[PDB]
Amino acid sequence: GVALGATRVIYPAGQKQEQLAVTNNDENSTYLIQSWVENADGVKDGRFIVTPPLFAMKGKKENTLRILDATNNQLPQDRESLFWMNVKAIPSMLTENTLQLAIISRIKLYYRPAKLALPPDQAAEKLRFRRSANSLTLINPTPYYLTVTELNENALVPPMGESTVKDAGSNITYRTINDYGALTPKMTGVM
Amino acid sequence: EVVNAACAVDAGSVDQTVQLGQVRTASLAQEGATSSAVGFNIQLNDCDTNVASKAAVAFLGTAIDAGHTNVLALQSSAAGSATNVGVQILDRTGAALTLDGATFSSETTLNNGTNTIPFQARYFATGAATPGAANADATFKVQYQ
Repeated sequence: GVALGATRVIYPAGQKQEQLAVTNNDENSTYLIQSWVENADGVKDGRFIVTPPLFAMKGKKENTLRILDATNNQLPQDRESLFWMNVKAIPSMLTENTLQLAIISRIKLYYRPAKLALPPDQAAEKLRFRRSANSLTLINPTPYYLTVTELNENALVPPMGESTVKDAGSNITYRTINDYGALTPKMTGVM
Repeated sequence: EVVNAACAVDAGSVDQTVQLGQVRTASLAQEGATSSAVGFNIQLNDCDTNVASKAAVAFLGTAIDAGHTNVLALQSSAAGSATNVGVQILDRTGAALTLDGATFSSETTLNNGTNTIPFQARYFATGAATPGAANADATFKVQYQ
């Protein structure tokens, strides 16, 4: 099977390109790898260009995809902007009667402006909460897309936005997945 | 500070394939008839168990017809394929899975030192089955948190 080198990709504005590794751990097989970017609405609007859009992997190898900013600088420059990287691995081989399977790895592609005020190290620590009888509202005052998980459903709270999740209790804890697809320490919710 | 990498996905066979066995057409006589189900495991390897467990997965595929959207169309043959039969994918519990972007949580287990998810596949009758090659395709989609 083939995997990507990351769970997410941060694209700093001004950067000409970014790399993303693709690895076929199997030496006895061949895949066709077709990858493309979509926007927050899953529409392939071509704001970001992936090369190569389509290429073959035969056996134990590692290829590198290149993601190029072609937004013409028209994305918001005050806050992150969400996109999706989609890399589709398609097997290629015959005995009859089988289910053939292709795999899609879909990861977040964050367009991050420059000269941002709040360092990314300390963004999660700003998460605020608003309980409502049967619904908890998470408030994210940061220009960063906050990814809340182990919140006691998960939540992706957009920058300068909010996000609501549906006999719940009182005290609340959470943590987040940082730029390194890794987990921040646990934190206590604040109203 | 090192970034987490995504999982390498596998599906039993190395050709991402699943043997559905013969199609006993006399046993697929009418709509709703079903073959016995063959199990297969999807494996998420070489990734933090947190990334795998946290991920959300689904199955995509073209339905056999507008009438049965949770059943896969058969891959069409040159000689012609079986008719009024499709492939259906079930969860660990024999329940059939939809075939749209309707994603759900992976529920991976560190069974076999690696994060694996069980599934099943069977034939679903749509009318009287008629002999024919009965291959089928489907995209598994893994979306990462």
